[PDB]
Amino acid sequence: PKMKTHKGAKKRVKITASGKVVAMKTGKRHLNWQKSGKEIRQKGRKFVLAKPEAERIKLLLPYE
Amino acid sequence: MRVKMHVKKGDTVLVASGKYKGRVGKVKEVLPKKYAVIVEGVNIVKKAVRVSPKYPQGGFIEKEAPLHASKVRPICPACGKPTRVRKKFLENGKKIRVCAKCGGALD
Amino acid sequence: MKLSDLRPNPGANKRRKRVGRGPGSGHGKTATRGHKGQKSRSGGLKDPRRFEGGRSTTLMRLPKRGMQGQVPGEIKRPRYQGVNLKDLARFEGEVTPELLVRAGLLKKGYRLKILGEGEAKPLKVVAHAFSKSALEKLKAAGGEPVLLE
Amino acid sequence: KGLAMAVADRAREGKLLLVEAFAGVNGKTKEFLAWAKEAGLDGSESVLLVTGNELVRRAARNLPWVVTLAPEGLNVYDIVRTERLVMDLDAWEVFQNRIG
RNA sequence: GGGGGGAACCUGGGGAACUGAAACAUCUCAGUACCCAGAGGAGAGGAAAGAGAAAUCGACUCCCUGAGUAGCGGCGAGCGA
RNA sequence: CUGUUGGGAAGCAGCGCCAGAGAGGGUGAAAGCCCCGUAGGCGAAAGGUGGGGGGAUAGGUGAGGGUACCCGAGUACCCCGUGGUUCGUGGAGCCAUGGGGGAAUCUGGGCGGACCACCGCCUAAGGCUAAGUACUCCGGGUGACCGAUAGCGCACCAGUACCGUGAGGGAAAGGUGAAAAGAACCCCGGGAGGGGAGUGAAAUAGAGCCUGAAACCGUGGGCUUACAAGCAGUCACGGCCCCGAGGGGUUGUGGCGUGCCUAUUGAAGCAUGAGCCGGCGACUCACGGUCGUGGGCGAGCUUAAGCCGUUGAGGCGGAGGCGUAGGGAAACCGAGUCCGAACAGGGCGCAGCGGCCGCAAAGUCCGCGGCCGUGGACCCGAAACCGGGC
RNA sequence: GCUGGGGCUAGGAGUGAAAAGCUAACCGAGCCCGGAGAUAGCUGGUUCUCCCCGAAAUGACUUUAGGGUCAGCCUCAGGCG
RNA sequence: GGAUGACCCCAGGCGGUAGGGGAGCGUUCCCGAUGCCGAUGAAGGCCGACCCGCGAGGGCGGCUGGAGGUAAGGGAAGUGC
RNA sequence: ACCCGGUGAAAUUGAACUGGCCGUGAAGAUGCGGCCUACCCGUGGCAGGACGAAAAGACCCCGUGGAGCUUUACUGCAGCC
Ligand SMILES: [Mg+2]
Ligand SMILES: [Mg+2]
Ligand SMILES: [Mg+2]
Ligand SMILES: [Mg+2]
Ligand SMILES: [Mg+2]
Ligand SMILES: [Mg+2]
Ligand SMILES: [Mg+2]
Ligand SMILES: [Mg+2]
Ligand SMILES: [Mg+2]
Ligand SMILES: [Mg+2]
Ligand SMILES: [Mg+2]
Ligand SMILES: [Mg+2]
Ligand SMILES: [Mg+2]
Ligand SMILES: [Mg+2]
Ligand SMILES: [Mg+2]
Ligand SMILES: [Mg+2]
Ligand SMILES: [Mg+2]
Ligand SMILES: [Mg+2]
Ligand SMILES: [Mg+2]
Ligand SMILES: [Mg+2]
Ligand SMILES: [Mg+2]
Ligand SMILES: [Mg+2]
Ligand SMILES: [Mg+2]
Ligand SMILES: [Mg+2]
Ligand SMILES: [Mg+2]
Ligand SMILES: [Mg+2]
Ligand SMILES: [Mg+2]
Ligand SMILES: [Mg+2]
Ligand SMILES: [Mg+2]
Ligand SMILES: [Mg+2]
Ligand SMILES: [Mg+2]
Ligand SMILES: [Mg+2]
Ligand SMILES: [Mg+2]
Ligand SMILES: [Mg+2]
Ligand SMILES: [Mg+2]
Ligand SMILES: [Mg+2]
Ligand SMILES: [Mg+2]
Ligand SMILES: [Mg+2]
Ligand SMILES: [Mg+2]
Ligand SMILES: [Mg+2]
Ligand SMILES: [Mg+2]
Ligand SMILES: [Mg+2]
Ligand SMILES: [Mg+2]
Ligand SMILES: [Mg+2]
Ligand SMILES: [Mg+2]
Ligand SMILES: [Mg+2]
Ligand SMILES: [Mg+2]
Ligand SMILES: [Mg+2]
Ligand SMILES: [Mg+2]
Ligand SMILES: [Mg+2]
Ligand SMILES: [Mg+2]
Ligand SMILES: [Mg+2]
Ligand SMILES: [Mg+2]
Ligand SMILES: [Mg+2]
Ligand SMILES: [Mg+2]
Ligand SMILES: [Mg+2]
Ligand SMILES: [Mg+2]
Ligand SMILES: [Mg+2]
Ligand SMILES: [Mg+2]
Ligand SMILES: [Mg+2]
Ligand SMILES: [Mg+2]
Ligand SMILES: [Mg+2]
Ligand SMILES: [Mg+2]
Ligand SMILES: [Mg+2]
Ligand SMILES: [Mg+2]
Ligand SMILES: [Mg+2]
Ligand SMILES: [Mg+2]
Ligand SMILES: [Mg+2]
Ligand SMILES: [Mg+2]
Ligand SMILES: [Mg+2]
Ligand SMILES: [Mg+2]
Ligand SMILES: [Mg+2]
Ligand SMILES: [Mg+2]
Ligand SMILES: [Mg+2]
Ligand SMILES: [Mg+2]
Ligand SMILES: [Mg+2]
Ligand SMILES: [Mg+2]
Ligand SMILES: [Mg+2]
Ligand SMILES: [Mg+2]
Ligand SMILES: [Mg+2]
Ligand SMILES: [Mg+2]
Ligand SMILES: [Mg+2]
Ligand SMILES: [Mg+2]
Ligand SMILES: [Mg+2]
Ligand SMILES: [Mg+2]
Ligand SMILES: [Mg+2]
Ligand SMILES: [Mg+2]
Ligand SMILES: [Mg+2]
Ligand SMILES: [Mg+2]
Ligand SMILES: [Mg+2]
Ligand SMILES: [Mg+2]
Ligand SMILES: [Mg+2]
Ligand SMILES: [Mg+2]
Ligand SMILES: [Mg+2]
Ligand SMILES: [Mg+2]
Ligand SMILES: [Mg+2]
Ligand SMILES: [Mg+2]
Ligand SMILES: [Mg+2]
Ligand SMILES: [Mg+2]
Ligand SMILES: [Mg+2]
Ligand SMILES: [Mg+2]
Ligand SMILES: [Mg+2]
Ligand SMILES: [Mg+2]
Ligand SMILES: [Mg+2]
Ligand SMILES: [Mg+2]
Ligand SMILES: [Mg+2]
Ligand SMILES: [Mg+2]
Ligand SMILES: [Mg+2]
Ligand SMILES: [Mg+2]
Ligand SMILES: [Mg+2]
Ligand SMILES: [Mg+2]
Ligand SMILES: [Mg+2]
Ligand SMILES: [Mg+2]
Ligand SMILES: [Mg+2]
Ligand SMILES: [Mg+2]
Ligand SMILES: [Mg+2]
Ligand SMILES: [Mg+2]
Ligand SMILES: [Mg+2]
Ligand SMILES: [Mg+2]
Ligand SMILES: [Mg+2]
Ligand SMILES: [Mg+2]
Ligand SMILES: [Mg+2]
Ligand SMILES: [Mg+2]
Ligand SMILES: [Mg+2]
Ligand SMILES: [Mg+2]
Ligand SMILES: [Mg+2]
Ligand SMILES: [Mg+2]
Ligand SMILES: [Mg+2]
Ligand SMILES: [Mg+2]
Ligand SMILES: [Mg+2]
Ligand SMILES: [Mg+2]
Ligand SMILES: [Mg+2]
Ligand SMILES: [Mg+2]
Ligand SMILES: [Mg+2]
Ligand SMILES: [Mg+2]
Ligand SMILES: [Mg+2]
Ligand SMILES: [Mg+2]
Ligand SMILES: [Mg+2]
Ligand SMILES: [Mg+2]
Ligand SMILES: [Mg+2]
Ligand SMILES: [Mg+2]
Ligand SMILES: [Mg+2]
Ligand SMILES: [Mg+2]
Ligand SMILES: [Mg+2]
Ligand SMILES: [Mg+2]
Ligand SMILES: [Mg+2]
Ligand SMILES: [Mg+2]
Ligand SMILES: [Mg+2]
Ligand SMILES: [Mg+2]
Ligand SMILES: [Mg+2]
Ligand SMILES: [Mg+2]
Ligand SMILES: [Mg+2]
Ligand SMILES: [Mg+2]
Ligand SMILES: [Mg+2]
Ligand SMILES: [Mg+2]
Ligand SMILES: [Mg+2]
Ligand SMILES: [Mg+2]
Ligand SMILES: [Mg+2]
Ligand SMILES: [Mg+2]
Ligand SMILES: [Mg+2]
Ligand SMILES: [Mg+2]
Ligand SMILES: [Mg+2]
Ligand SMILES: [Mg+2]
Ligand SMILES: [Mg+2]
Ligand SMILES: [Mg+2]
Ligand SMILES: [Mg+2]
Ligand SMILES: [Mg+2]
Ligand SMILES: [Mg+2]
Ligand SMILES: [Mg+2]
Ligand SMILES: [Mg+2]
Ligand SMILES: [Mg+2]
Ligand SMILES: [Mg+2]
Ligand SMILES: [Mg+2]
Ligand SMILES: [Mg+2]
Ligand SMILES: [Mg+2]
Ligand SMILES: [Mg+2]
Ligand SMILES: [Mg+2]
Ligand SMILES: [Mg+2]
Ligand SMILES: [Mg+2]
Ligand SMILES: [Mg+2]
Ligand SMILES: [Mg+2]
Ligand SMILES: [Mg+2]
Ligand SMILES: [Mg+2]
Ligand SMILES: [Mg+2]
Ligand SMILES: [Mg+2]
Ligand SMILES: [Mg+2]
Ligand SMILES: [Mg+2]
Ligand SMILES: [Mg+2]
Ligand SMILES: [Mg+2]
Ligand SMILES: [Mg+2]
Ligand SMILES: [Mg+2]
Ligand SMILES: [Mg+2]
Ligand SMILES: [Mg+2]
Ligand SMILES: [Mg+2]
Ligand SMILES: [Mg+2]
Ligand SMILES: [Mg+2]
Ligand SMILES: [Mg+2]
Ligand SMILES: [Mg+2]
Ligand SMILES: [Mg+2]
Ligand SMILES: [Mg+2]
Ligand SMILES: [Mg+2]
Ligand SMILES: [Mg+2]
Ligand SMILES: [Mg+2]
Ligand SMILES: [Mg+2]
Ligand SMILES: [Mg+2]
Ligand SMILES: [Mg+2]
Ligand SMILES: [Mg+2]
Ligand SMILES: [Mg+2]
Ligand SMILES: [Mg+2]
Ligand SMILES: [Mg+2]
Ligand SMILES: [Mg+2]
Ligand SMILES: [Mg+2]
Ligand SMILES: [Mg+2]
Ligand SMILES: [Mg+2]
Ligand SMILES: [Mg+2]
Ligand SMILES: [Mg+2]
Ligand SMILES: [Mg+2]
Ligand SMILES: [Mg+2]
Ligand SMILES: [Mg+2]
Ligand SMILES: [Mg+2]
Ligand SMILES: [Mg+2]
Ligand SMILES: [Mg+2]
Ligand SMILES: [Mg+2]
Ligand SMILES: [Mg+2]
Ligand SMILES: [Mg+2]
Ligand SMILES: [Mg+2]
Ligand SMILES: [Mg+2]
Ligand SMILES: [Mg+2]
Ligand SMILES: [Mg+2]
Ligand SMILES: [Mg+2]
Ligand SMILES: [Mg+2]
Ligand SMILES: [Mg+2]
Ligand SMILES: [Mg+2]
Ligand SMILES: [Mg+2]
Ligand SMILES: [Mg+2]
Ligand SMILES: [Mg+2]
Ligand SMILES: [Mg+2]
Ligand SMILES: [Mg+2]
Ligand SMILES: [Mg+2]
Ligand SMILES: [Mg+2]
Ligand SMILES: [Mg+2]
Ligand SMILES: [Mg+2]
Ligand SMILES: [Mg+2]
Ligand SMILES: [Mg+2]
Ligand SMILES: [Mg+2]
Ligand SMILES: [Mg+2]
Ligand SMILES: [Mg+2]
Ligand SMILES: [Mg+2]
Ligand SMILES: [Mg+2]
Ligand SMILES: [Mg+2]
Ligand SMILES: [Mg+2]
Ligand SMILES: [Mg+2]
Ligand SMILES: [Mg+2]
Ligand SMILES: [Mg+2]
Ligand SMILES: [Mg+2]
Ligand SMILES: [Zn+2]
Repeated sequence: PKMKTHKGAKKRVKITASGKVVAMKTGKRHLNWQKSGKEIRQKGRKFVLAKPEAERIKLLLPYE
Repeated sequence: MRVKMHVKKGDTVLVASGKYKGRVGKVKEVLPKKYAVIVEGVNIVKKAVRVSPKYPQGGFIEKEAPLHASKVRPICPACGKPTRVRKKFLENGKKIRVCAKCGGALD
Repeated sequence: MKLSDLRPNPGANKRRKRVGRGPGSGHGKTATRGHKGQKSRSGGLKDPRRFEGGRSTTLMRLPKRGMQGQVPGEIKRPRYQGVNLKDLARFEGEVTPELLVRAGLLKKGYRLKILGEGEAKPLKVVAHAFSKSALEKLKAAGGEPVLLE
Repeated sequence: KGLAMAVADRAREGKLLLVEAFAGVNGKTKEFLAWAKEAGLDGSESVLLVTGNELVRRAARNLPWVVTLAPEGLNVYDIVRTERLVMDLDAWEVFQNRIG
């Protein structure tokens, strides 16, 4: 049978134009009152995954 | 349905193969089951017999061996040559075996 | 040339790797699997693309993002595929979505929107949308933009 | 391409021959054998005969050294198998259509 | 007229567990295995109180594609038009 | 058809012949022409079938105006509890319905994902309906399917023998020879068995029968061994025996020397497995994916089901899939986009080789290979769990 | 009290002057066939030849500790020099 | 050096478990094959102190055996205990 | 039980050309070292060794293995209100 897309990956992550893997930064889902504005602001950006853990995730999205 | 026999008791046949190749003889018996014939004076074997009321003193008797039917060919009672057999429909309209060299009946 | 002269090129048909076939093969006994452990077993390990030995996975510690949508699912709206001016240089006269369907430039059931990479060529091109730069370039180059809905 | 090259190979070899018609061959094998001789086919070389004329195919078919084809049946394994290619003009036309 | 039989195939009435979730309970296996009732050379379905956006199509069945898409999901494992 | 070899011609030789037939099986060996067949044709009084061809029959058929009679009831509908759908209570519609309440007949009623309005679609609560689809007890055809431990559990008198109270379990076992010509008869023996004779091309083809490997047991022959300390060998030398400046066999003495496998930090190990021999026995296949590779085409590449043709002949089929553009949760914009008040700053994106030709290449298609995913997924092994029966 | 014949009660069920005793020579849950090739991070086994290279037994995290993910160390192909 | 596996000369490397890579041997089957080897003896079996190959093996010869076997080059696996 | 005639098993078994001591060795050696002792082969006997045989330790730990039992463990169900 043809493979199935891992949906929890599809909902968290994106394969960029060159095949990098990008995600929202972790750590401001909550507990934010005592964090700086610098913490919050930076954590609002996307980041790029380390080569190994990124290569694993692309395999779970084989029809993107 | 039934075994095909191009030869029957007792038309005359040439043995065209084996140790008796070229001999001519009458078809003594046809054994469709084994697909073999018995040709008079051909394929003689020596069989031993026990001393009995049939054969007291005993010793041996001579017997004709069965020959594979393919090894035998009917001779045309018209032209006198060994031939393959054809069939022909008459007016009856029964069918008969006929010589392929000339149109002879083979019965 | 005859049948016995038919050959694959060198490299075209390669032999398979056969394990578990004697000492001298270099693949004997354990069949390149090492000693013991889950991996050596028939059935092997859990999907290494995801599983990490029981700790929360890399993937599952990242936050989800954006609209995923609800039943009854996708909302049917008109879709736009862009095609560049440079892609249009091959044609003469008039170009319309169906033409660029045939030439295998635009995918079916998609609305044409002309974009600006390349040059403009004095064509009468008919689309559902143009980019600002494609509009200028094409008007400037003696072409004739034609708008559909 | 395979179909083109297969024929092209036999041409470069001087082994390709196109024929206009098949004389008096009207279904009897001995007729083909006659015609064969007139065209250089003794049967020291195996031939792939390609024609749409059934009666020619039926004549030539039982031969050990002849393989027979209708032109839509032209295929490269059959081309390579045989030492000589023999095609009706009618056939050569349809072979032309399939390669262009 | 009925009864009973028939290798699989079919419909309907009932309907598990191991297992998977590297524990487990929702979930999975799966409406599967199996039990029962009925059909028949097939069975089911079938001439719109339909589709769902085409200002459109036009009974049903079956294959390909749509598509592992849309979605569903301790949004886990997975399930999946 | 003749010759020749041979037990046997179909082998070899010589001279022919058929072919819409040179598929294949047989015949004493290897046969187009000996046999059975094959190509191409022919055939049913009777029974079955008959979707095709013909014919009958049932059944089918107008337009305005008026009337407001009828248009499927414990039904629609609403609420409670559930099931079905991709939908697990979710904004939860739809279809179905166990309980409760309970209509209307076209100015009627259901649906278009809560609901409302607007705009459309459709006609619930009666029934039937070929074909296209599924299966293989049965018959036939064909195999880069097995060949007696294989192939069905069964090639053989097998669901048997045998095991079990029963449900149920469930084997082993094929081959003389071309032809029985299956060995008259005599001899030893109670018989079995054998020795002669005989048959046969062959009898270590004799029925306890093709081939007849190995473990294993025996007879005969060479070499060798009863003061010798051994993972059994090896290296050296010498003696004896065989074959004919060399080899082979044997081994007296001397030197050296801790089985194999598995598992382990480490085994000769007093750690595992193995009596020995023979045969069976473990990394595969399908579909996806990812790298590499051999080729076809290249801003393009490619078809799936199907249809036509073949009967080991290929073609058609462009639906669809991948690629050609990205950024953004999205609206949206687009070689840019997102964040932002920003023309700031950032994230993620954007740009061949030679003389128009060649050459290469994005990409894509197919073959091959490594590895991954889903399947039992390298083979064997649980204790258990569940269903129906006994 | 013992005993013949004829009967009834059985699998989470019977029966038990109670021993988890007995339910067809192994009962803390019978036997048979099926789901089934259950699952086994465990043990055993894994079959021809030659040539080149050639480890690890660490760190992080882990209901993890004799199993894994990534890193470390090995190997092949392409590129750099 | 010759010019690209033609061979020659010179120099260096070549212990090895897990494991990576490379090159080969053989078994069954298909194309080659309406061919070719085969009763003046197929396969298989028993020998050999002979030949070729590093090796897996491949030849050759004698005996057994009595009807099959299958090349160069390629294809495919129920392929080596 | 022994001897003679008759019939004739078994578990086990890597192969065996299977001595003592002091040592050594994965820590208790017929098999390694040094020494000592020892002609070849049986029969009836005895049980100290071959970590003798038999039973993939029944104790212990380990496995995110199972099963029976408990309860103010969790979550359900029958039953009852
Ligand atoms: Mg966050
Ligand atoms: Mg949180
Ligand atoms: Mg937030
Ligand atoms: Mg929030
Ligand atoms: Mg602070
Ligand atoms: Mg601050
Ligand atoms: Mg703050
Ligand atoms: Mg902010
Ligand atoms: Mg896609
Ligand atoms: Mg894409
Ligand atoms: Mg007849
Ligand atoms: Mg003859
Ligand atoms: Mg004669
Ligand atoms: Mg009659
Ligand atoms: Mg291959
Ligand atoms: Mg290799
Ligand atoms: Mg193996
Ligand atoms: Mg090997
Ligand atoms: Mg290797
Ligand atoms: Mg190795
Ligand atoms: Mg292993
Ligand atoms: Mg490996
Ligand atoms: Mg591996
Ligand atoms: Mg292992
Ligand atoms: Mg290890
Ligand atoms: Mg192992
Ligand atoms: Mg280990
Ligand atoms: Mg491992
Ligand atoms: Mg282990
Ligand atoms: Mg295992
Ligand atoms: Mg398994
Ligand atoms: Mg496993
Ligand atoms: Mg944890
Ligand atoms: Mg989406
Ligand atoms: Mg819907
Ligand atoms: Mg103009
Ligand atoms: Mg030929
Ligand atoms: Mg031919
Ligand atoms: Mg009934
Ligand atoms: Mg019935
Ligand atoms: Mg049902
Ligand atoms: Mg019912
Ligand atoms: Mg049900
Ligand atoms: Mg139940
Ligand atoms: Mg469960
Ligand atoms: Mg399972
Ligand atoms: Mg799983
Ligand atoms: Mg589990
Ligand atoms: Mg688990
Ligand atoms: Mg548990
Ligand atoms: Mg469970
Ligand atoms: Mg499962
Ligand atoms: Mg279900
Ligand atoms: Mg059912
Ligand atoms: Mg079933
Ligand atoms: Mg019935
Ligand atoms: Mg049908
Ligand atoms: Mg019906
Ligand atoms: Mg109707
Ligand atoms: Mg699509
Ligand atoms: Mg999720
Ligand atoms: Mg389901
Ligand atoms: Mg003679
Ligand atoms: Mg002759
Ligand atoms: Mg001749
Ligand atoms: Mg033919
Ligand atoms: Mg033939
Ligand atoms: Mg034949
Ligand atoms: Mg014979
Ligand atoms: Mg011949
Ligand atoms: Mg032959
Ligand atoms: Mg023949
Ligand atoms: Mg016919
Ligand atoms: Mg016929
Ligand atoms: Mg009217
Ligand atoms: Mg009314
Ligand atoms: Mg109605
Ligand atoms: Mg009613
Ligand atoms: Mg409603
Ligand atoms: Mg409801
Ligand atoms: Mg539900
Ligand atoms: Mg929800
Ligand atoms: Mg719903
Ligand atoms: Mg509504
Ligand atoms: Mg309702
Ligand atoms: Mg109701
Ligand atoms: Mg109303
Ligand atoms: Mg209305
Ligand atoms: Mg309704
Ligand atoms: Mg609707
Ligand atoms: Mg709506
Ligand atoms: Mg509607
Ligand atoms: Mg019906
Ligand atoms: Mg019809
Ligand atoms: Mg029907
Ligand atoms: Mg039908
Ligand atoms: Mg059949
Ligand atoms: Mg065979
Ligand atoms: Mg057998
Ligand atoms: Mg058998
Ligand atoms: Mg045999
Ligand atoms: Mg049978
Ligand atoms: Mg029997
Ligand atoms: Mg019993
Ligand atoms: Mg019995
Ligand atoms: Mg049983
Ligand atoms: Mg048997
Ligand atoms: Mg025989
Ligand atoms: Mg016989
Ligand atoms: Mg006598
Ligand atoms: Mg006597
Ligand atoms: Mg006797
Ligand atoms: Mg005697
Ligand atoms: Mg005798
Ligand atoms: Mg004689
Ligand atoms: Mg002879
Ligand atoms: Mg012999
Ligand atoms: Mg013999
Ligand atoms: Mg015997
Ligand atoms: Mg024989
Ligand atoms: Mg014998
Ligand atoms: Mg014997
Ligand atoms: Mg022997
Ligand atoms: Mg002796
Ligand atoms: Mg002394
Ligand atoms: Mg001495
Ligand atoms: Mg010593
Ligand atoms: Mg010396
Ligand atoms: Mg010597
Ligand atoms: Mg010597
Ligand atoms: Mg020595
Ligand atoms: Mg040493
Ligand atoms: Mg030793
Ligand atoms: Mg040592
Ligand atoms: Mg060994
Ligand atoms: Mg081993
Ligand atoms: Mg072992
Ligand atoms: Mg161990
Ligand atoms: Mg140990
Ligand atoms: Mg240890
Ligand atoms: Mg030892
Ligand atoms: Mg020992
Ligand atoms: Mg032990
Ligand atoms: Mg041991
Ligand atoms: Mg152990
Ligand atoms: Mg044993
Ligand atoms: Mg032995
Ligand atoms: Mg063995
Ligand atoms: Mg593999
Ligand atoms: Mg590829
Ligand atoms: Mg191409
Ligand atoms: Mg796709
Ligand atoms: Mg920017
Ligand atoms: Mg940039
Ligand atoms: Mg190219
Ligand atoms: Mg390419
Ligand atoms: Mg691949
Ligand atoms: Mg590998
Ligand atoms: Mg991989
Ligand atoms: Mg499976
Ligand atoms: Mg498997
Ligand atoms: Mg696998
Ligand atoms: Mg098992
Ligand atoms: Mg049990
Ligand atoms: Mg339980
Ligand atoms: Mg239970
Ligand atoms: Mg049960
Ligand atoms: Mg039961
Ligand atoms: Mg009484
Ligand atoms: Mg009584
Ligand atoms: Mg009684
Ligand atoms: Mg009683
Ligand atoms: Mg009772
Ligand atoms: Mg009872
Ligand atoms: Mg009862
Ligand atoms: Mg019962
Ligand atoms: Mg029970
Ligand atoms: Mg209980
Ligand atoms: Mg239970
Ligand atoms: Mg109870
Ligand atoms: Mg009592
Ligand atoms: Mg019992
Ligand atoms: Mg008992
Ligand atoms: Mg239990
Ligand atoms: Mg019992
Ligand atoms: Mg059953
Ligand atoms: Mg299952
Ligand atoms: Mg399994
Ligand atoms: Mg388990
Ligand atoms: Mg376990
Ligand atoms: Mg090295
Ligand atoms: Mg460590
Ligand atoms: Mg960590
Ligand atoms: Mg922790
Ligand atoms: Mg560890
Ligand atoms: Mg473990
Ligand atoms: Mg790693
Ligand atoms: Mg390094
Ligand atoms: Mg690497
Ligand atoms: Mg390199
Ligand atoms: Mg050197
Ligand atoms: Mg080197
Ligand atoms: Mg080495
Ligand atoms: Mg290499
Ligand atoms: Mg082999
Ligand atoms: Mg090979
Ligand atoms: Mg075959
Ligand atoms: Mg052939
Ligand atoms: Mg042949
Ligand atoms: Mg010859
Ligand atoms: Mg002979
Ligand atoms: Mg001979
Ligand atoms: Mg052979
Ligand atoms: Mg063979
Ligand atoms: Mg040899
Ligand atoms: Mg031989
Ligand atoms: Mg033959
Ligand atoms: Mg071959
Ligand atoms: Mg070959
Ligand atoms: Mg080929
Ligand atoms: Mg195998
Ligand atoms: Mg005495
Ligand atoms: Mg005695
Ligand atoms: Mg020894
Ligand atoms: Mg001794
Ligand atoms: Mg010590
Ligand atoms: Mg001690
Ligand atoms: Mg020891
Ligand atoms: Mg000691
Ligand atoms: Mg000693
Ligand atoms: Mg020693
Ligand atoms: Mg030493
Ligand atoms: Mg000693
Ligand atoms: Mg001493
Ligand atoms: Mg004694
Ligand atoms: Mg003792
Ligand atoms: Mg004792
Ligand atoms: Mg004693
Ligand atoms: Mg002792
Ligand atoms: Mg000892
Ligand atoms: Mg002891
Ligand atoms: Mg022991
Ligand atoms: Mg005992
Ligand atoms: Mg015991
Ligand atoms: Mg065990
Ligand atoms: Mg144990
Ligand atoms: Mg035990
Ligand atoms: Mg234990
Ligand atoms: Mg312990
Ligand atoms: Mg425990
Ligand atoms: Mg736990
Ligand atoms: Mg654990
Ligand atoms: Mg447990
Ligand atoms: Mg339990
Ligand atoms: Mg009560
Ligand atoms: Zn005549």
